[PDB]
Amino acid sequence: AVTLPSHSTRKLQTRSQTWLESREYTKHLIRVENWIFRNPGFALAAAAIAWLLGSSTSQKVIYLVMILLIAPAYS
Amino acid sequence: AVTLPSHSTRKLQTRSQTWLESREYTKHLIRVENWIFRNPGFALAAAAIAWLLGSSTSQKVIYLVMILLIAPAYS
Amino acid sequence: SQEGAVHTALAGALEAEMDGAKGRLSSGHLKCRLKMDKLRLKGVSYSLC
Amino acid sequence: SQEGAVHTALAGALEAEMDGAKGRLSSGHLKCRLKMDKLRLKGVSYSLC
Repeated sequence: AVTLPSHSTRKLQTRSQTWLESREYTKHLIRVENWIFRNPGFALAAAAIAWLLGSSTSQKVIYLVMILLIAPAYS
Repeated sequence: AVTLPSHSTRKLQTRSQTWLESREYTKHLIRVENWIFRNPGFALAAAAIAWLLGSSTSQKVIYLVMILLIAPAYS
Repeated sequence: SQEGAVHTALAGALEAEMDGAKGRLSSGHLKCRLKMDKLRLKGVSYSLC
Repeated sequence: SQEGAVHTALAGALEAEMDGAKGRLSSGHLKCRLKMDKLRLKGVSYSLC
């Protein structure tokens, strides 16, 4: 169906390479980058929302990054 | 291939139902619930990480929710 | 065969159907102005039943 | 047909092959202690060539 949980959660560890190893790093980066490239307005909105939340600078930056990661996945 | 961007980003809005409308709701909720149910200890890890971050209680709860959201998607 | 991931990648996309070189969409939205100034009544100057 | 979604859903799952009713895995992990006390040296008491 639609969900189909990923097996990388329970990755089997051994010397030999797993099923689809070479695509793990690129996969997530490409998804996030493509979504952000299509929608910059949400980058602005997330910057604003992160600025409103969190006292210190580091808290606001972390909020910005976590929003920018949650948005593409609709997690 | 692996990425395959979702079309719900550009959801075509009209009176008639879209291609797979009845599933979205349970789609995301089921993915998150399943991943958490399989890996319970990460709830404790996220609680600790959220407690270490953010001054007020609301900030810490929001950090907890956003971590528990972003982890199952590996976003 | 990838044909099940594309079906789930499609979400919020409108279905259609096709007859020959023509394709019927069944969900749209059109805006019209109705010039109703040459409309009459076909029932005035009638005797009551 | 869903067969491409499962291929992507599989990640970090090991590849295996099968001969008849038996399945050969080529990635594993075995622990063996080597009792090396009945090994001798064949060359002892040989005049050097």
